[PDB]
Amino acid sequence: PGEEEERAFLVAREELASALRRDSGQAFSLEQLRPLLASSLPLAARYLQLDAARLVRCNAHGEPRNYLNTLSTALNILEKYGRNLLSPQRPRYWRGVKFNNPVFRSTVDAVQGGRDVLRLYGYTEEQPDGLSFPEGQEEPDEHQVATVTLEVLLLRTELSLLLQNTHPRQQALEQLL
Repeated sequence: PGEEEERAFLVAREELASALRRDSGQAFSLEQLRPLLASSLPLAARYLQLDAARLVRCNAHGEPRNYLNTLSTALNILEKYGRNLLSPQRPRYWRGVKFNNPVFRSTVDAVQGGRDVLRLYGYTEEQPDGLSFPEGQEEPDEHQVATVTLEVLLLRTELSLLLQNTHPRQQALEQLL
């Protein structure tokens, strides 16, 4: 894995995290994602906040066409939590997540590790039925939220590519499953 690929990787990570801070609702192209998506960098080197290998491995129950979809659905909702925390107007209720919610039950809690991703955003205080930002913390940490959101987006993107039979490393990745 070369010097140029490693440098491109980090430049992309910083550029896209900055873009998410600047305008958290914008869509990103595959071209923008390329330096993070078609690189020869190992998994442990590409995901620095999420343990992406564990998120997949722990949920690798039954048929990949199904569990990759289940993970994608959870990641979509987790990516909206991060984009909303970065938005010039955060939704009301942004400070807390309630587990007793029908969408939450069928999405984020349909995968092992879903709640821990919310913790990485800053929802670190345990509550009777959910998680919240601690009272002493006034605002989200934009750098932390943006890097987590980008990794959630990237992993959703890779899983979507595998489901579309179009991942740059589709064959090697399918053998692993």
